[PDB]
Amino acid sequence: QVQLVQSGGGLVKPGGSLTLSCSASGFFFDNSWMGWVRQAPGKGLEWVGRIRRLKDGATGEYGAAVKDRFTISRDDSRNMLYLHMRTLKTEDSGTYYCTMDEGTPVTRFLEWGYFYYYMAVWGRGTTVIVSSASTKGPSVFPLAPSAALGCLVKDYFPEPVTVSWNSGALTSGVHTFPAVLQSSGLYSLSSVVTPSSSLGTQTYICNVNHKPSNTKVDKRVE
Amino acid sequence: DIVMTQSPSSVSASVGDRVTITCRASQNIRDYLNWYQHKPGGSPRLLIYAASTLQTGVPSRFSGSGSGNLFTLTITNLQPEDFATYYCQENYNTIPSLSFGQGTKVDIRRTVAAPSVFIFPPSDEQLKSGTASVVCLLNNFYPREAKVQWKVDNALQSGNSQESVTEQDSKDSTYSLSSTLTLSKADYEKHKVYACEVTHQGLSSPVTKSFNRG
Amino acid sequence: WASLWNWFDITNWLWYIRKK
Ligand SMILES: [Ca+2]
Repeated sequence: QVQLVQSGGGLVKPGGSLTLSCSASGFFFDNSWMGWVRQAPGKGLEWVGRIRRLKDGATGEYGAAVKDRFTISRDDSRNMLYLHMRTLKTEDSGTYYCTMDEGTPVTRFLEWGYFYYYMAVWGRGTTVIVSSASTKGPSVFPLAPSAALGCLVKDYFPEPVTVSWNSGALTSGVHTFPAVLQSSGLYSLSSVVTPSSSLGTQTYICNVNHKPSNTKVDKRVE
Repeated sequence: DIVMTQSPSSVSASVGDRVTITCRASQNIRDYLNWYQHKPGGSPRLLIYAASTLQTGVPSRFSGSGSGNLFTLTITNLQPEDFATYYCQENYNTIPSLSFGQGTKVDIRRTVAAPSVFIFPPSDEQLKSGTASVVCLLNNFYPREAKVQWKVDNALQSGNSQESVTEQDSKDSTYSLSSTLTLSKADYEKHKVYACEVTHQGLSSPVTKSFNRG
Repeated sequence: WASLWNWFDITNWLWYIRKK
């Protein structure tokens, strides 16, 4: 069974550098072509680059958006694949997957020398965020009726945020929306839950945890 | 140099249905095409290379066809695990571009369900911060298509709201949406009536939820 | 590296045969 585990990456301001790493196990790393694929948040897949075996020249080939800025390298003794990112831009944010590429020779005589090329095994992905924002905890604001209750977790960075209701005792009918990046560079989301007779009978509190700033807020909605 | 355009960008279906995604190339690429399956929160999975060759381990429910510049992925007897986003990819240029299509997400089909709309005024705590956010909640609706318009004193707002939507519910297969209008305190305290107008297939006419500041 | 055989070694061999 093939196992790819990725590390590195994280948060960095634009114009800075950042190295991703992909550790291979379960196959012959040295005899395999490798590469990377990324997916900006809300966008689709986009090939980043590949690298050949050492005997093939260890040639690094890159997509247009990242050529001249990203470089791939491999370590056959450590079975490691690296993606060196420098002069980063906000548009480089997203989830980078390292891939185990392989090919199949084309048999049509006129195309002898060409191959099908594909990513046969993909890693779990590593998140890259290119932003100038500093670490900040959220401001939890209540969402009161006039039923629908909710909490507004506003102005935090980076992701993620955890939200529960009544310390996890209340889960039926909950909707915690994905975060949205605001024009300020900070993230925002809301958690909501849907009887009108429970007002007064039951108090409602949302438990907002933000580990990046080590913040815990229990906010009552009434 | 090669552009791939998939269609449809979204498609709904029930289990046991035949799904047909088409992928089109800006030029002739023979059979140098791959298909990938990507479920949310998961690693992409290779389905087909060479346009029609099934990868080892993939169910035979997936078949790839086509050649040149028009390719099709067909999923017969659709299954629960098959609800995901699929991409096509070209691998034709000797100088690799390896361009993907924008993707195609397959959703679960269910009867039309109208959204329950709620509007929320800014909390008094937030107003102290010099900022005000108004929320319009659309709960348990299907399909995902929906329109939300903010009106402050009947003035149609544009460019000051952010929408967010959950993934198709696992119990009722519905969606939930939140639209957050953001204004400064002055622009908020300067006006009185705030409304969000929701338009959805399941609604006979657009529904309006408004409040009076105070 | 003499013991490394993969798809790419085929295609380079078929290419050489075709172009010579
Ligand atoms: Ca090795």
